[PDB]
Amino acid sequence: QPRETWGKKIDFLLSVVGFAVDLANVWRFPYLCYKNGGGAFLIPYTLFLIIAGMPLFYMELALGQYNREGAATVWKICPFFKGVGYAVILIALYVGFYYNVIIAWSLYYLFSSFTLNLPWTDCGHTWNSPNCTDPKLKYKFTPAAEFYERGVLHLHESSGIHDIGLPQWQLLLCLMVVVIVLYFSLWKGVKTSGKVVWITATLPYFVLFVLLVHGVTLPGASNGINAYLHIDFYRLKEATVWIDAATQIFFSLGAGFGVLIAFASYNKFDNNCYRDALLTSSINCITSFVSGFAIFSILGYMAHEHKVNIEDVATEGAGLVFILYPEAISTLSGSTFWAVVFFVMLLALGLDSSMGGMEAVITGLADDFQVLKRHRKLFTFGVTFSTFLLALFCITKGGIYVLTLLDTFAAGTSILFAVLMEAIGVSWFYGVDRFSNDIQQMMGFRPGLYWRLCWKFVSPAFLLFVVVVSIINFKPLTYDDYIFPPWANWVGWGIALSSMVLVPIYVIYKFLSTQGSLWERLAYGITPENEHHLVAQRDIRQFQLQHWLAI
Amino acid sequence: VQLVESGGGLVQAGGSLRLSCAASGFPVYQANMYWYRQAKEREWVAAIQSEGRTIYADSVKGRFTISRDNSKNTVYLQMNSLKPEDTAVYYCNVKDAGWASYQYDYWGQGTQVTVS
Ligand SMILES: NC[C@H](O)c1ccc(O)c(O)c1
Ligand SMILES: [Cl-]
Ligand code: NA
Ligand code: NA
Repeated sequence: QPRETWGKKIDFLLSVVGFAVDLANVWRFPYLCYKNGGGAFLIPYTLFLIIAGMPLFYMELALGQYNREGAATVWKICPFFKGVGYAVILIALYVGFYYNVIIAWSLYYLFSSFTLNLPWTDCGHTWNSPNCTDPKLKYKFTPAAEFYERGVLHLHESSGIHDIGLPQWQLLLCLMVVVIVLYFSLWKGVKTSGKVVWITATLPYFVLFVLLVHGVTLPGASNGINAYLHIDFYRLKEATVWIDAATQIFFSLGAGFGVLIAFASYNKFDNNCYRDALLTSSINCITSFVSGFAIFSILGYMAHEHKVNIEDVATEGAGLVFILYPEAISTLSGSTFWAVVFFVMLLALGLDSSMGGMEAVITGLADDFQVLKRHRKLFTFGVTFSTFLLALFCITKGGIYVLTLLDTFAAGTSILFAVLMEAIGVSWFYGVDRFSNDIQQMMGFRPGLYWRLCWKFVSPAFLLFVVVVSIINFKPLTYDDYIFPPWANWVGWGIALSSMVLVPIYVIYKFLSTQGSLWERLAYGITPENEHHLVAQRDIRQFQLQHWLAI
Repeated sequence: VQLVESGGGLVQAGGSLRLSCAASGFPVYQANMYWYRQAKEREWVAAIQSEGRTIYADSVKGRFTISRDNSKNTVYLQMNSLKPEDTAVYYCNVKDAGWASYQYDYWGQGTQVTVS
């Protein structure tokens, strides 16, 4: 049975856009803009986009489209780098362990929004402490913050990551709904997902447009917009902003998960993935910018309502999404409709990205093992059920701490290392000239010198710098006033290293399993598997300087 | 899905040769039809793609001309101004039949071309 192809170009484009434009653009990007001075974050973010993220989005799409394999088996062109595919699959699994819990939060809030009196508008609820107060009629004791932290997370019942408690049953039911939706959107291949993304990948844009248009008019929104567009240039001398920008670029665009490779693996050969990558990157960046505009307008609005400064209303984590925006909504007229549309948009943003992240794992491992390829429904069930079981940790009472650890270490330094290894393996060992020849065979034109330079020198160099500084400039993990114990940081670094070490481990395994002399093993490892008949003939390009001097 | 190549033969340098690729089991007029040659490794020669766009390898551009007949389900490669370096076994390949199809990557048996 030959590999099937997307029913339409719109199927592929909507899948790629739904995965790329994700909950990150609304939950992670605006908080990173506030956390890093506002407009100072945008300069590293745009720079990293241009020089690493667009180039590597294009590289992943072209690799998948030409080799027609998943992230793991795509490394038949350079057999030593299959550990990179395994690492990106593992990163995708790690990220889905908590991304679906965020989707479950969105679903819980949506079900809570089916009321004329939103539960986060006032105190007097079973989840409210005796300190609850509405400052617009200290911020942690507001109706919305207390709702999020006690009636949803039940975080008040957890002292820390050492005492996380048992899974919350309402959040467990919402997670069950999310995983069932994912399974039935993924169990029959990419056709069902490509048709499903027609609404999930399009509704968020209308919702976000209305949110932006309304927020820009709210009183005090101008102060938030000014803070958003204010550039603190001394913050660019800190490595934290650059690490955050690079990690956000690769977490939000979707490079380093194996999703783009898996999606392009179902493309027709002549599909223009260059323009697809350009369009998806531009849409992701404009969505991030518009979501940040709306979030900061709401920050200014709430700072005006509270008669406080914008830095006294912003909250770490998913606070800007689940405390600030719900509070502003509750302050509006027709607040029920605003809440319903906001959380439907959040669900639509998260669901297609979870589908893409799970498709990365399913496609990669089914291409790696054909038994899994035949049993698509059973393997999809296995992936979804494993994600559910390991996401149970993030719906516990102290599940926010596990979620913070995961969102810090699953796709932080690890994803940057994975994309760096992708770029190196494709542009140095396989050959940037060979990759350009492949792209010419698909598209008739070779990628411009800008893209080749980014693939071989610029993106690898910036990625290496960001990885090294992220390791060097790591700060102990914290959530609000809670300081994670020293062993939580070691556990998080172990989670990151778990995916990072698959690359050296696979290189060692491939070298040892291969039979022959040292040079024969090296040639087999760096030679494409379909060309392994040349190792005997001793015609390895990588053993000559012209291969390595390809600009 | 089957590809049967023909038209190969011994030709003089600077001559012309028209290879045919009789296709079965799929319509070539929606298909990504590629020509390869193995003198060395199989090197992509030309492609007439799902929407009729013709692309050529730099080694054959301006000399070879790929075309497809919709009535006969045949893909043609008009190789002109042939050189001794064009001597190889030319393979006709169908990457896929476009969108809503399967990635066949089916290859023909090859057709020898010898440029004296
Ligand atoms: N930006 C993260 C992206 O939405 C994503 C990647 C991998 C996953 O398993 C996932 O659920 C989501
Ligand atoms: Cl983003
Ligand atoms: Na999404
Ligand atoms: Na994104």
